[PDB]
Amino acid sequence: GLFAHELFYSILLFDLIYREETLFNVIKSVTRNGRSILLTALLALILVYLFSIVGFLFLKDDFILEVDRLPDSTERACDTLLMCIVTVMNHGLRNGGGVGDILRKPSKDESLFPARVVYDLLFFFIVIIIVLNLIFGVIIDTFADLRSE
Amino acid sequence: EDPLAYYENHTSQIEIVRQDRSMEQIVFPVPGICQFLTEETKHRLFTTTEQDEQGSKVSDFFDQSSFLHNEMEWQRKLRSMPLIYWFSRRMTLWGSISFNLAVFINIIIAFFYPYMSIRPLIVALILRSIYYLGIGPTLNILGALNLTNKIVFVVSFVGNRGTFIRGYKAMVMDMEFLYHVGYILTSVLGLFAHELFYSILLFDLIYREETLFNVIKSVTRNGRSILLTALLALILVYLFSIVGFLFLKDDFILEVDRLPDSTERACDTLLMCIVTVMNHGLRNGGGVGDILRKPSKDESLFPARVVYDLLFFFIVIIIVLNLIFGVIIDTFADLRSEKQKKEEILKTTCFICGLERDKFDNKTVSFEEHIKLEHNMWNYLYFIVLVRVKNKTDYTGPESYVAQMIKNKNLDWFPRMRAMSLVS
Ligand SMILES: Nc1ncnc2c1ncn2[C@@H]1O[C@H](COP(=O)(O)OP(=O)(O)OP(=O)(O)O)[C@@H](O)[C@H]1O
Ligand SMILES: [Ca+2]
Ligand SMILES: [Zn+2]
Repeated sequence: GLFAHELFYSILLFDLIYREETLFNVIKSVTRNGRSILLTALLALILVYLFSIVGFLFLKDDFILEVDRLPDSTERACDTLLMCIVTVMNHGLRNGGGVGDILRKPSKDESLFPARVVYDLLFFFIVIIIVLNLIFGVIIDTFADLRSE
Repeated sequence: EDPLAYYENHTSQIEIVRQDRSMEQIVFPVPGICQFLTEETKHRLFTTTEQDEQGSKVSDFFDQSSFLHNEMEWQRKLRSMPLIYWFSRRMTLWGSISFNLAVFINIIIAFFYPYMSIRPLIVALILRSIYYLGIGPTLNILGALNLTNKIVFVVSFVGNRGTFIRGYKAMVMDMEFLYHVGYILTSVLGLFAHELFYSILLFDLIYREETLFNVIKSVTRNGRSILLTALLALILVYLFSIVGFLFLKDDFILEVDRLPDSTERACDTLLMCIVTVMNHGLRNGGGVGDILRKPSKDESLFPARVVYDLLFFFIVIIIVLNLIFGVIIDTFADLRSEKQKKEEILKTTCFICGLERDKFDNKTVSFEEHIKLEHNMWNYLYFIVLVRVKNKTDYTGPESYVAQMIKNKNLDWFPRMRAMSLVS
């Protein structure tokens, strides 16, 4: 911080955890069973991979994402499986509804409307409602375990 | 080398309560067949046996005695047969290569499709194979190796677990064997029909990692409650859709993009209104109000729309949906409590007699000595095996008594809540 660059002093703010015991105890809830949280994240990634495979196989066209170009306003985000997986992981997990939020809005007359509805609901229930909340459940359980000990 | 050492190693003792309710100690030689019992089986039995209503594990131990004896015989035969023994001993290894091969295949498929520790070395070899032969050929070789390794793994599994000993019907009944054959079928499909079929193989992580299985147990233990809560949410959505159709049809306008007007009515029919509500209100943080048309203050139905939106948000989004997460947290707490109680019982109670550690305080014989020598479950199992093997004519007094109790299905010969050392 003194010599290379002034902004390097930002890392020093982490000393609050060392100084305060309460904050360290709070973080211990996350760290005690961090392996379980990481494995839950891996399971979420596997489910995202399977959902992306299904979408690429059957729902490729629906993956149209808007883009703002620095100096067309839409792009295809499921032309390749890697791109489709990246799109799902980045957007569906960060969106409350799920992947259906970014996915194109389907019309009723379209024959694939029931399939899209099932896809969106299954993603929302399996990943957003169940898997993503398992990490918070693990943290809550760790809190109680630490308190009891 | 040392006769005394050999005899002490091969000699065991147990304690039995006679008909007159007096305790006696029986010193017997270990049966030869007993040596073939596996540490994995011993640990599984010790950590899985469950207490009965009276709180005794003796019943389950006695029930599994016969299966343990059959496993011992099968293990002796497997040891006699060399090559299959070599394959069985390395069961963990085969699973390791299988999991690594599946992970690598899936990574390559994800990173290239559509197309046309030694782990770093394997990665470098795979990279060179991709560079020289090509992505498709590399995937073919990887899949062939995966299938061969899985065949070897299933062979080792049947050799080690000895599921076939119980019977063909039992083998088919076993869920793990069915999972393994499903893995073989999925590998075959991935190799021969379509490359993307390898994706299902990534589910092996749950089987491999105990922690992830325990985490998923929080969702599976009380899944019926979660499904019933979902049904309640569906019923509430149905009622809300009824109300909207009757009083608020016009507000149900959903924007759409037409593949090569921009707004289409969504509540013309009650089925469509139900579908719209279930699909959007439940997946929207605000609820059905967000999708519904924005009302002006001057409009007459403004208070009705406000009440509708707020009621939906509070009843469904804030209460009904959160009940599933509450159930999951509840199951987590229940599982932790059960595990803690089981661990405490196992650590601080004797398997056979059930006496607690505190009872042995300030005594000549320690609790560790009691569990190791005086009351050893494996010693009782060895005595049972001795009774079964030995001929009736050669039975001694205690052996005849225990054999008669076994025949009559009476477990009283086991010492319950009594220890000779504590008495004297
Ligand atoms: N009745 C019991 N209650 C509690 N723990 C028991 C009981 N019987 C055995 N154990 C424990 O189960 C494990 C099996 O003990 P075992 O006699 O096989 O010892 P070992 O160290 O594997 O054998 P060795 O040292 O003789 O080669 C040990 O942890 C023993 O303490
Ligand atoms: Ca005789
Ligand atoms: Zn005991």
